Amino acid sequence: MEEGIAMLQLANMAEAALAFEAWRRLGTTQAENEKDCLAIIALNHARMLDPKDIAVHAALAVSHTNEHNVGAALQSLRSWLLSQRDCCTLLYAAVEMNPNDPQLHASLGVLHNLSHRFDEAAKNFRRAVELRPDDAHMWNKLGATLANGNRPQEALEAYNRALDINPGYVRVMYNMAVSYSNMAQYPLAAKHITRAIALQAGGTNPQGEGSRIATRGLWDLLRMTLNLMDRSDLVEASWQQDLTPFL
Amino acid sequence: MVNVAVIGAAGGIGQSLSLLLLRELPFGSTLSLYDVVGAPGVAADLSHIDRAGITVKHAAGKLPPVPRDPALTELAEGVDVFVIVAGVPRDDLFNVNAGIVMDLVLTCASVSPNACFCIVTNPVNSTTPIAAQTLRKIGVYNKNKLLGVSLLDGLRATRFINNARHPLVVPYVPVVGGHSDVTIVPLYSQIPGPLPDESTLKEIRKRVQVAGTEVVKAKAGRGSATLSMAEAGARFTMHVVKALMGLDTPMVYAYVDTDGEHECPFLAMPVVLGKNGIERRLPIGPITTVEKEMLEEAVGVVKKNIAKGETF
Amino acid sequence: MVNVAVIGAAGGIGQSLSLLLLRELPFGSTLSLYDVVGAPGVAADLSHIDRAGITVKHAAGKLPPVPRDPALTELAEGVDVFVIVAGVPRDDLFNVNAGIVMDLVLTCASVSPNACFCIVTNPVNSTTPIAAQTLRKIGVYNKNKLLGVSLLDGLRATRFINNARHPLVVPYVPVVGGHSDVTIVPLYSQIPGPLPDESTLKEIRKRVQVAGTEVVKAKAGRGSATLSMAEAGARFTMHVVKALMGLDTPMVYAYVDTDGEHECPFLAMPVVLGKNGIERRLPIGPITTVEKEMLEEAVGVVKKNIAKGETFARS
Amino acid sequence: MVNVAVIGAAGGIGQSLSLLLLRELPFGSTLSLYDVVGAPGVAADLSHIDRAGITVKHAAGKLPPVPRDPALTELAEGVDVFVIVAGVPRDDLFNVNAGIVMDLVLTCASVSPNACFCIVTNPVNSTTPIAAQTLRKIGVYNKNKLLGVSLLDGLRATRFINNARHPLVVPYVPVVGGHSDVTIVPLYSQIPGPLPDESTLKEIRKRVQVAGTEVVKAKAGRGSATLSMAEAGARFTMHVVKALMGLDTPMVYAYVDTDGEHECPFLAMPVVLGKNGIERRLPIGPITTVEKEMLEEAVGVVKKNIAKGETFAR
Amino acid sequence: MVNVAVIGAAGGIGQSLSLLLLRELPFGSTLSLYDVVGAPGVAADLSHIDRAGITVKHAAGKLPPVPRDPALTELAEGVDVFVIVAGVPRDDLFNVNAGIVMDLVLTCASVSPNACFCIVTNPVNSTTPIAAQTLRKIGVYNKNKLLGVSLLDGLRATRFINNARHPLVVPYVPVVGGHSDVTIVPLYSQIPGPLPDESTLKEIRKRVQVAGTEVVKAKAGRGSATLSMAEAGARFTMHVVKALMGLDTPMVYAYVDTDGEHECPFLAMPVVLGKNGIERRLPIGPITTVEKEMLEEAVGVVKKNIAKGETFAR
Repeated sequence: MEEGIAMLQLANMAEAALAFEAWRRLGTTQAENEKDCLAIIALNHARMLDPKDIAVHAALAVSHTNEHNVGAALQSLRSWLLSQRDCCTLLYAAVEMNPNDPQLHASLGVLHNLSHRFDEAAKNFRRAVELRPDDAHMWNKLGATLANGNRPQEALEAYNRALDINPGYVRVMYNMAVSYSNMAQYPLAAKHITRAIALQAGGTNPQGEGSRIATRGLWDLLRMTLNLMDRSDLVEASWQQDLTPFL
Repeated sequence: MVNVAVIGAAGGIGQSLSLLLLRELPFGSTLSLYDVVGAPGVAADLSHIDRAGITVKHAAGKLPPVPRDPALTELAEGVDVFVIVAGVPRDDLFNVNAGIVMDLVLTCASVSPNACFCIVTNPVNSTTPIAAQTLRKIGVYNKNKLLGVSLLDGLRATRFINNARHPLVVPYVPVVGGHSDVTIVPLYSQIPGPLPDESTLKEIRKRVQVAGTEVVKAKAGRGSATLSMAEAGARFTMHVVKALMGLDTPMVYAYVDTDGEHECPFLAMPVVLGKNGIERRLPIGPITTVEKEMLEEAVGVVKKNIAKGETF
Repeated sequence: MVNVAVIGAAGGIGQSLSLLLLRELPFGSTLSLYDVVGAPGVAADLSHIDRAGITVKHAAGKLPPVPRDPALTELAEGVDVFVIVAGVPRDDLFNVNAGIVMDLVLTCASVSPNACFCIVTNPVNSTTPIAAQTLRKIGVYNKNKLLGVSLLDGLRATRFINNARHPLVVPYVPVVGGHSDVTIVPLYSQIPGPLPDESTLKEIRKRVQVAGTEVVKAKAGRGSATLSMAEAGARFTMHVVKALMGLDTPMVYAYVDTDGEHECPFLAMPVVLGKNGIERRLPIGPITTVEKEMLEEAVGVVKKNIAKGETFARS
Repeated sequence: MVNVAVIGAAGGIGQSLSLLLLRELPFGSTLSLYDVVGAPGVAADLSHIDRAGITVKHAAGKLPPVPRDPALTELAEGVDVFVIVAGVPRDDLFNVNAGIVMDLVLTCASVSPNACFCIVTNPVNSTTPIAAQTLRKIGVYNKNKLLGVSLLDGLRATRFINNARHPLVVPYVPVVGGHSDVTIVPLYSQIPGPLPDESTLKEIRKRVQVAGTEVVKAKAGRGSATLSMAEAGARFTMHVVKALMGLDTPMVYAYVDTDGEHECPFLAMPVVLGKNGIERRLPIGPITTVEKEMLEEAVGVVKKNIAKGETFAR
Repeated sequence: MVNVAVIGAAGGIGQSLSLLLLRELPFGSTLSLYDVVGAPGVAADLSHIDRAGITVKHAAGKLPPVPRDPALTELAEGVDVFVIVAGVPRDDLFNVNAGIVMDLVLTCASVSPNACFCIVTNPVNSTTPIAAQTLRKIGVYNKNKLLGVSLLDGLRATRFINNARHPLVVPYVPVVGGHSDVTIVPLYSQIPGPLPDESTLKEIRKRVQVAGTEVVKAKAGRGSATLSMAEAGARFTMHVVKALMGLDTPMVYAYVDTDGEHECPFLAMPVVLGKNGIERRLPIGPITTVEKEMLEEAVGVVKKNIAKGETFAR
């Protein structure tokens, strides 16, 4: 508990999550290491422990939107709204009641992201981050919205300034690698993927089945990125999951 | 005795495609339909047409889409041909269509790995390689059993050359390259009869290349060409079905995977269909110098499209 | 050469009807599509299908519906077959469909009085007499060149009896009476084969009677049967076109004018199509005691339907 | 893939039957031709028609005919449908035809016992029971896949009724009974549309009954009806082939065995074809009084015809 | 709407051609059949087939042939297309066939001057100019309304090339030049797809130039290929009939007259059919070196064949 809280401030999460309200913190942490399955399981445990928690519902909605589960995300958003297109009407009514709520704007952006209406999501996320420019997760969501909405100009104004806020965010390296692949910038994209893999491994180097499953996606992305730049030697070494030659 | 599953049957293209396929499928076959919304209303619309010897199956959709839908898993059992026609009605048109194509192929190929996949979704240069990568991920992939429908280009080229050479009429026109604005190369040299003229055949080639924009502009930006695409998809599906039964060995032009052969991994080249998918991949053949320049220019764009599809 | 004009060709039914016609019209024919909204869009969609030998024309209307559209008078010149399929997607629907059918027939028949009219809009027992009243008002009415498309009841009856009697298949099933709900009288007695059983033919007949609302129930009230109606209309138009050029003499069941014969003036009985439209009115034939009362009730309702249509058309 | 063998393919009927079968057979099928003389010529003649997807085989005959010739035994391997069109070009005719048909059926059925036999020769009423007796003697007799072609009477009746009732056209006419002059009964009563007045429908039934002799009289006693018989045989064989492949379930009228139903062992009644030969035998249906008398006399004659047919084969 | 007359309908080719025309002619057409002997017995053989909408007329000529038969004069009235299939089964054949063609065309064209003529008599290269000269002497000639049927060479070439390359099929193969032995020049370089190498294509071209004699050899000199020519004549007649009433505008290869174009007056160039006969005469197109040499060899023979025909025509 105390060790996890103290460690999480130094922009490292693998050690903190390995150490593990506790369910909520564990799940919110696991959402930041491309471990959406374990994060969702922990969030469900927290919700069955306490449905009233609003951060739990927000994290569940974010994870479900990341998982392309529209119904689960809508249900989580409705639960979050009730804890304090018809769901769209409820969100609009809540926004009209309190037009200065960063959580409301973040929820609107999340709702617009999985509805493929990226423009309104970008507007709401810019408004939300303007309200609170000290939250790394809000700039995280905004940068993800911009990247998924094509045209990854602004390498990033935050989310890579959320890096100045939270340097250890693995989802940073993931989205920067994706955006660099969008502009055919493969070398530094692979460098970012390797940095994310190293951050995931940490110092204790967990060897759990879930951790390996989660890192398999990033390893596959790295292998795909190496194919386009004919690096067969690195592809062959990638099968051993040895990041030392990559580093 | 084939099962033909039309995925996305309640859309604009899918309804007409299902109506056309109901009247042409052989006696003793079944029609399988699926969509997220509106599939029951089409299934209990095509079941009132008499059509002795054909059964109509369907699977209902679900609440806002969930990955790996159980209804699709139930319906896609024992299916011989898959017709992937689903998507949203410029650049945002690719990612939304790619996600659902990945999901659909992942759901269908797990229960029926030895089936044929015909891709009718839109960014055709980009979704066929995506459908191949998601198949490779599962562990099953037959290069002879994955085809990209690009018959609309041939239909348009045949129509446009027949109008300029009446009463001389040809049944088909070879079209190679891709399925986009500048990647469509109509080979008017390889057809019988005297060609009209240069500086006039160029206009016809350009019209073939940018013919899709004309329909969109005519509709005041309210839709696309659904009847033509439905006709082309029905024709290609009928060709594949007839070839699988041993009742024909057609020669068709499809966006297939060039096994070796051309340096571009996913060019559109003439192929010969058979009981096991693709039997022979024919070479492009002799072309003139203008067609050579057009093909050389289009190959690079096709390579860029393949790379963009395979990265995501 | 035959010129087939589809009125309301950019709707839900007209689009598939137009697509099906293009693939089956004989070599050397033309297609003339018309609609208030969406005519050019559907016209420059079938023009890209190869189909050598067939030309496609069109004429767009005006967003505010204007009576006697100037575009329709230009399009309707030199047309042999008119396929009137145009209606909004019980008493609130007839009052809005009958007026547009009236106007369309009046506009089309003022320049091509010798064409044949096929009515595909739905209050059938009530829009075929309205068209007859309009044609009589114009000054030129031909009872042999006005047909109501009631072929959809044949497909349903054939499909249901084929499902019930597999593998013994019958090409068609006679259907007389009317069209709407209880005026449909399938005659399974006069088809070859050992009919299944009584108390089972009853439910098949009832299902044929109310098969239209089943589609709407399965569609959550969001529409109606739009794919089978297109197929039935296309098949009937093919029969009329083929008989018009002398390539066939088919026997069909259509909601037509009953000159003499049956007491009901607009029943649906078998006819033989020819060079001039209708050339032979055939009697219904032998009928069992069960079907006799069904036909009595059918004609009893059809008389009221025709009376309502005529009263509207004469207001 | 189906294999159709036309025995006696080099005759007058056989050549036209082979031509129509080649033009109509489905893609991927094969055509087998056999005759004691003339088979190589017709086999080489039909091989030059393009007809992509169809292969043509043949087996030459022999010296003056011998029983169970090895050429037919070699050719009859893996054959699905046997179309037997073989006969001399009125009791000696029956005797010779029965003698050749018995040997032909014995030879073909000994290598492919699960094949469909379509007897197209003329004394159908006496050759179909003879074929049944031969198949029973071998030990493999299937009553569901032994057909006697009697479509020519149906075509004649349809043509005459369509000529009488123009422009009212019907696709087919039910014909029951046998395949001789007095044994065939057209059932005009169960046909859609108003039939013409009586004393005119009788002169049509009589014409259908004696239609075979009209062709012979027109030919000045030189031959017989070969084009129409070939067309009828081709249509029936196409129906059988399509039913065996699973692409149709057609209702046909054929001279078949009657297990139950009619008291006549070998009446001609409507049937439904399928993947296994005969699937359902339908009843004759309601008939009028005069048609009932005609059926009574036809059954009486068919009794003697069947008795004569089975007497020879013993 | 159309009237088709088959001259010599009781022979070996005419019988099958008449059967195939009856099975494929459109609704509302009439079939006229004429022959010196056997026409009564062929007419009352296709009239027993239902084929609703088709009327089968006929006319019989006196057994001792006479110039200007009064029976053929009556049948020739109202005919839209004539099919000349009358030939007795080398010069001892040419003289009699030329006389027969001369007499028949003179009789038919005197009543129906605006009808298409399709010559199916064996020496096509020498008998088409004979018909042209007869028409010229009568006083009415239409270069677009006189065609010589040479589709059998195309069928043979397509069949052989499909047998050689069969993962794959092609719908047709261009054949130019003429019809007899070395007068046939297949063009395999104009068909889509890879070709089966040289020194095998040579053998294929030689076989197309020889396959006519192969059938005769297989028949031990008894006869020739009747079914193949019957099918080819039926297909060409169907093409002409459909194009005559505006139901098609096909492109076919036929032995037609060249009003310019090629230096040979009667080459077998491709043409496009229409409502008035020949609508467009397309050029031969690009050919390889060996095909050019073969065409140059063939044209010289065509020249002397035409000269012999026009010399016999006096």
